[PDB]
Amino acid sequence: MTTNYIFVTGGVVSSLGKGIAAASLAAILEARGLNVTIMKLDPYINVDPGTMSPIQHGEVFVTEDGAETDLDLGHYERFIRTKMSRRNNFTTGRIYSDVLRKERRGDYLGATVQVIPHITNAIKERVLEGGEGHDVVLVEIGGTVGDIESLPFLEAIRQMAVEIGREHTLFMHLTLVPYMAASGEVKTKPTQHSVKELLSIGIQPDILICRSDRAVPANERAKIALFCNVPEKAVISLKDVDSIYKIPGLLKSQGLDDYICKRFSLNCPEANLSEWEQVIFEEANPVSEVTIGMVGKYIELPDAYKSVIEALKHGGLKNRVSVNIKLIDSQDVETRGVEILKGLDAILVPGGFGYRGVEGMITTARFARENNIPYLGICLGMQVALIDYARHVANMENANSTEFVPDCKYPVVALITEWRDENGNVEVMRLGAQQCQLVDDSLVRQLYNAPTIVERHRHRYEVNNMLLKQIEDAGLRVAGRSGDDQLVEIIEVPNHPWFVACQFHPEFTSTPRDGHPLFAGFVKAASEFQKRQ
Amino acid sequence: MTTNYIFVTGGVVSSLGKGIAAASLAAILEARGLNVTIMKLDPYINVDPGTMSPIQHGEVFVTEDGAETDLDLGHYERFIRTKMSRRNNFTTGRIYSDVLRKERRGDYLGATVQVIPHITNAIKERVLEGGEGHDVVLVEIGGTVGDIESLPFLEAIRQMAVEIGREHTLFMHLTLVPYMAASGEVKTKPTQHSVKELLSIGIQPDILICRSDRAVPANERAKIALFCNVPEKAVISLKDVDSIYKIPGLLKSQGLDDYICKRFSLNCPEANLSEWEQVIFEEANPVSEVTIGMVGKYIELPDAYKSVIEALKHGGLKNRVSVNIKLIDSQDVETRGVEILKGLDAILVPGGFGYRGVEGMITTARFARENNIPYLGICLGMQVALIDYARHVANMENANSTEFVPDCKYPVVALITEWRDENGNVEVMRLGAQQCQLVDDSLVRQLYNAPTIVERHRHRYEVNNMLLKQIEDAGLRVAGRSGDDQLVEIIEVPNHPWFVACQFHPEFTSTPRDGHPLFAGFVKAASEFQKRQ
Amino acid sequence: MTTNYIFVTGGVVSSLGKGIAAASLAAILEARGLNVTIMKLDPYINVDPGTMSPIQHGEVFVTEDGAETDLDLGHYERFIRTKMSRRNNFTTGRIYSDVLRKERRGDYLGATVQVIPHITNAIKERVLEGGEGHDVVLVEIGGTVGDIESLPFLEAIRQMAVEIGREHTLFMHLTLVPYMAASGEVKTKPTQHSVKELLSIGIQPDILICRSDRAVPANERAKIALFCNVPEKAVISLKDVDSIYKIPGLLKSQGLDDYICKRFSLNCPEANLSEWEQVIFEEANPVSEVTIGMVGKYIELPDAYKSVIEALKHGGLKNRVSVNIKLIDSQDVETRGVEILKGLDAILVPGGFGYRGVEGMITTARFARENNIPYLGICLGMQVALIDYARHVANMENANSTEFVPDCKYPVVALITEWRDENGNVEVTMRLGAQQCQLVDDSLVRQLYNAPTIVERHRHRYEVNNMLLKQIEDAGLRVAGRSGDDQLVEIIEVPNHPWFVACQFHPEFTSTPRDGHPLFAGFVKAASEFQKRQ
Ligand SMILES: Nc1ccn([C@@H]2O[C@H](COP(=O)(O)OP(=O)(O)OP(=O)(O)O)[C@@H](O)C2(F)F)c(=O)n1
Ligand SMILES: Nc1ccn([C@@H]2O[C@H](COP(=O)(O)OP(=O)(O)OP(=O)(O)O)[C@@H](O)C2(F)F)c(=O)n1
Ligand SMILES: Nc1ccn([C@@H]2O[C@H](COP(=O)(O)OP(=O)(O)OP(=O)(O)O)[C@@H](O)C2(F)F)c(=O)n1
Ligand SMILES: [Mg+2]
Ligand SMILES: [Mg+2]
Ligand SMILES: [Mg+2]
Repeated sequence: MTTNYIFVTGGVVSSLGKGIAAASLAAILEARGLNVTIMKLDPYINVDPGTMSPIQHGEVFVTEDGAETDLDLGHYERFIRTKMSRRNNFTTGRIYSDVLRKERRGDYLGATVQVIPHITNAIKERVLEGGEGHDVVLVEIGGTVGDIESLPFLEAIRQMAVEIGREHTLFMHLTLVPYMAASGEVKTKPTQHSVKELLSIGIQPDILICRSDRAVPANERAKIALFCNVPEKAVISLKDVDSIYKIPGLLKSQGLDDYICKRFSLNCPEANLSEWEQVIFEEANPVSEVTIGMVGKYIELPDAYKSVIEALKHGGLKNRVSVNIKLIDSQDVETRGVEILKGLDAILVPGGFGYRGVEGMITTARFARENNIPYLGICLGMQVALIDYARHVANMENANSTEFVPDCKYPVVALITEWRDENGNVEVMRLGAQQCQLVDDSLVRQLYNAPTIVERHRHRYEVNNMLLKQIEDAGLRVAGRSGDDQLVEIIEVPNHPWFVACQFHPEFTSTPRDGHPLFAGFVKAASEFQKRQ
Repeated sequence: MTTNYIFVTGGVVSSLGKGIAAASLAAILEARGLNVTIMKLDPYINVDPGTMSPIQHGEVFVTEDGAETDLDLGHYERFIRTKMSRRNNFTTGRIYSDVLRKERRGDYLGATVQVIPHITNAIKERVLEGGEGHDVVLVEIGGTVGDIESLPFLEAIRQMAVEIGREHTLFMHLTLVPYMAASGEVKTKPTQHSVKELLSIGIQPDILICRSDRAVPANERAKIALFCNVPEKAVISLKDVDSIYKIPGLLKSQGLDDYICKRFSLNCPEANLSEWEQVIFEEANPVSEVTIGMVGKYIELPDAYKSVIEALKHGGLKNRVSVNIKLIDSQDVETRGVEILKGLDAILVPGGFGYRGVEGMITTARFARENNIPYLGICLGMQVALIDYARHVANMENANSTEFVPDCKYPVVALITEWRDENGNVEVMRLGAQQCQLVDDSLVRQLYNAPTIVERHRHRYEVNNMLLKQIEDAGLRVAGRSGDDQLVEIIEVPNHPWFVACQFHPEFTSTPRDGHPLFAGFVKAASEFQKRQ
Repeated sequence: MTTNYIFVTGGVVSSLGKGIAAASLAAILEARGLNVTIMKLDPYINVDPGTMSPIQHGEVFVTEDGAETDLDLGHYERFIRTKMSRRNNFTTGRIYSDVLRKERRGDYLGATVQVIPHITNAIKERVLEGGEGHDVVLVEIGGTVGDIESLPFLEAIRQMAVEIGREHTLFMHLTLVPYMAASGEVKTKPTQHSVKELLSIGIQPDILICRSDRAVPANERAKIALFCNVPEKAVISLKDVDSIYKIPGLLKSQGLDDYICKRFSLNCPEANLSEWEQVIFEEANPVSEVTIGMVGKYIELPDAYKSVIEALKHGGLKNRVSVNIKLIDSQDVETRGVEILKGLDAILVPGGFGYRGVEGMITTARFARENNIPYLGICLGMQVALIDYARHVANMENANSTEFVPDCKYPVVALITEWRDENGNVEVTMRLGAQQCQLVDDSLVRQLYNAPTIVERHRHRYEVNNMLLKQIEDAGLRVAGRSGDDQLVEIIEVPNHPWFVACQFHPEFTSTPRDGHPLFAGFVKAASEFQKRQ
């Protein structure tokens, strides 16, 4: 059982949806009983996206093992059931960091360390490390063919195709076929030049995925097959769609999975996309509609809350409710007031870092609590919720977090080493999955329908346990704790229809096929609030 | 006084002599009164050539400040009088090491670190750092145009030409014009394709240097000018020569310096190459001939002793003696004996590391001392000389160095921390220039004609001062000491015509125009030994 | 059985010997019992090489059917026994002329005639026309990969591989591996960049022939295989050799024919190169050595007399004589005299056109006739021999050809429509291809060919004037061969001479190293006997 590889590249432009196209193809192959995995090769010099800002890169996806990776891995876990780890995403800076250390350590034996073979061997070893043990491995190459930054990746996979052999490797190249309003037709010329650019590096593509705002006609697909040494049946058309859940069905109708199984000599049953057909039906037929407002600080780039937005979509699928997400700036709450919070069936405050716009998130958690509006807080959303309750119900004046105000009197949120009290008395970066214990007779104990749950963390500041008892007596309820130190994970307000706030990131485990219990109840409570108007 | 830059690249093949061509052009510009400097941009991932083996890379040149650089800087210091430093040579691994540390330290403010502009800006800053403050700066780009490894360098200098402006930048491209025995003509086709490859990166060359085993005719130079958008007067012919000292004269006769001074708007006097005309005359008319044998361990690549071989050439220029250097393997001395040492007018043992073939170097230093054959030892050549005298004259049985035999009874050579004696009693990496004090009435005090001298070091193991007094009483003389610890630098044997051994590397300060006092006397004593046969 | 194609291309430079390497590969395949053929695709705009000077691309080779073609076809016939014709060589101008003709008629039906597919289809139709009907077809693509002129050829052959399939197509690419004296090694970088350029057009080479002044080591051949997606066994080395007849043996030892037969699924026996080993054995074991001087007007480019030079070397094989050919300028005879013709064991005067340097050839034909030096004239070499015997023996002063002096008194050589007398009386044109010639019984050429009629190839316009011929016959000149209905003179001889033969046709176009030629064999033998008497 030799492991087969499918290398995915992109040409013409960069906004082609390589990750979505790879995840959709992997969903078809997994629907035929195959063991499939996906990996992402990023060309930036950052060692990992942990040091990158959400305003420029997007959200930082977190795997089970605790790796900060590109958000494309969120697409992978939402299309296939194979768990992603650190081996599924590495960058150019990671490769050079490995080679530089081995060179200073003297592991190359005084040899001249060069791009070929030293840099290329480092790339090929990581692809084989995260690929071996599967039937089909999809390797997404970041960047656009023809740029400097992707050449080490492209030269490395070319060498793999030669040693592994053409009988177990495929090159899938995505191109742009733009439509011109002048001639009223789509143009295949950018595709012709891109394939020539990919050939000038030594790679002959085997499958061409044509991206366009409309279906690519057979006459244009025949011309592309003529100039690119590709059979016509291997030229697939992928139009712009309103729902990425339809893409697996669109690729199967053109026989993309059949051409792959034939090349790799795989005899597997027909792809059963019945789960995806169900998701398309649920999305296309909502019975209600709600308006949930997301109050954050990174709203200038909606990709900063990628998994959060997709988690609200999955909440509406399980409840047959059309969720209309409204991005509202938390700084405008400080400027204009809670007037930009009226007319919302629910309110969600996602995570973040930095004091900019936090006082607006505290005011937003207050408006949702005084007016019985459903509220869901994630990471920073739990901090501003705990602040509001301590500052306004527990009467802890100017309660804040040490991240924002280091020398505050009431540090309800602080590092484990920074824990103190209102007088100064003391006691004698969490990443990845961690088990959590739920409190009985709580709102989250009913939803999760289980005693212990597992979620993924990405935070530094915890809830101050030396100030928790004074808030609990003020009416606040604790629903989740974890670890030997019994750190607060989930908080609730029982005198409220729906008010749950958690420290972990539940949006990293939400899928369209299986949903998520927390977002299902949050959207369900949002529609019930809309009914009572 | 804006600083002008001349970027030097190479095409077709890599063995073109880019460094020699750049050094020769810099010698012409310096002959017109201009302040010129040269820098080398290497495309390998090694942070510095310090961790590279001489068998693969060549000799490791050492500058005054103590930097381990490429051997091309040896060509630079032997053509111009501007001192080289760390700022005159950096590698791709150096650039990525800088960017990776700033990214982990958070100096990019959460931005996406990319090849452009982050990697290119790091390159442009080092070129400006080592270039500003001069009239003309020659930047040699390692590698061949069209390869992956040189693209960051080529994209970086393209951006400099745009900002600095074409009025102060030039691109000089070296190509190969091979001769075919079939058609009896030279072929310009590789040059035509190379310029197209250089244009596909965004660089339009301004001067073309045509390398060939013979002069490039005017008809071929006119065809190259036609297909490359270059004026015919800017197409220079550089044939294969028997002496690189003629290359400045060959470039001046074609007006290469005039075209550069006109572009940069420099009004300087005519190049006075009278010193180079003298060196060519001295080399072309030797009055005697000697056969000096160099006994080492890296002789399988003669470039491992690049500066040593060139230092013997400079010794013959000052004495009008034709030096015929013979590379002999020190391991063959251990196998076949001193029979491969007969018929030598002199013997030289250069530096090195490792126990392989050292016992042959000890036997060679013994054969040159018992037969009154002139001997010169550098670094390791002084260690094996001190061993022979201690092992055979001072009767220190099995005397060796701790690098080779760590637990020997007589460690005449050891680290400063490893110093001991024959019983085990103790007391209560040097790089760059260091002042040395010479002993009066010594052979080196006469040659250097000065009390204190400055030479460059590259070694770890020193002479054991606790075992030096027992060797001095055996007749051995100490000629040089340095530092507060008074480390042994130069040793001599007075009952010998010529027997000098030093710890520093004198070959790094030898030039064809000014020679070197140590190699001048060594070759002079080699001819006197030839007369007495 | 399906016809297989082997496309041959060149990179880095142009002087790689693509024709010699293709012909040598075809000789191996023919030695295995395969029906093989070759064809040359020239990228110049000339419709046919007939309108080209010999000091430009070389000699103008002539086939049996009368087609003026590139000289590479001369290498083909000297290596394989398959006869070449017009459909074995065409140019870019030939393609555009055909497409422009169909477009002016209207055969494209008001369509936009474009490089693709109209020009590319015209190329593919001609390759299939001269290719279909054989087992293996070698298509040599002229020019260097990466230039503009060869791009229509490379795109057309790329489309053929897709339609035919890779089970019957192979791409063989020749590159240059130069040796650097500065590093003492050969360089594979020009090959790497050339393959990338061939890939950017859409062609992935299958075999790489490495040309160098020495054998390419295995480490370099392994590095080339690494960067070019080519298996290491398909990287062949082809050093510079002193004798081109050794090349078939060199390609066989590296298993080039075995790799080709495996790809095309051909079951044929092992090649037998005994006929080539015999030629090498004859060439490396001479018993005598002679010096034959060739006096012409195109000596500045030795390839202008390519087939003549090779014909003299074939004559030396049949006689075990090492021939030293000395090229002499006919103009230097006009200025410096016949002083530069001393020390020659024989004199050969090839063909040509133009009055420039003809008077030096007439003087040379006189030198070899008076001093009894073996002489052989071809086309123009017969004109200057006929002029010499009429101007200096038959006493017809200022006798010349109308090509040179149109209004002369004795036009011994003129067009058939120009035939006249010394008084002006008349009687009551490009010859190309093979034509039968009848020989005279008691003649020297009759015993050499040992047959009454022969077949040789012509390329000339001016004929021997029959109206002034009988006056030269009575002067002592012998006519050895005539042809056609008009009894045009083909071969002439001088009896009072050891070996003096001149012919109108080009016998060098039928000479081969394995079979020789009867006329050149006797000429070299006569040169050996002259050297013995001195
Ligand atoms: N490698 C190539 C490819 C094409 N063409 C020339 O391209 C010309 C057609 O140009 P168009 O109509 O603008 O491009 P298209 O191919 O039709 O693809 P689309 O229209 O979807 O962008 C032919 O005359 C040609 F001649 F075919 C060329 O010269 N060289
Ligand atoms: N960009 C180009 C350049 C040239 N050529 C074509 O190249 C052809 C000449 O090819 P050669 O003689 O082998 O190369 P050379 O130019 O003479 O240089 P050298 O001989 O020193 O290598 C022209 O017909 C051409 F037509 F000029 C081309 O098609 N496209
Ligand atoms: N596609 C490529 C190929 C090579 N190189 C880089 O080319 C560099 C080696 O340079 P060289 O020695 O001059 O070329 P050679 O391959 O050895 O072939 P020859 O020497 O026979 O001409 C590597 O560091 C490299 F890194 F391998 C590159 O950057 N991109
Ligand atoms: Mg079109
Ligand atoms: Mg040419
Ligand atoms: Mg090399």
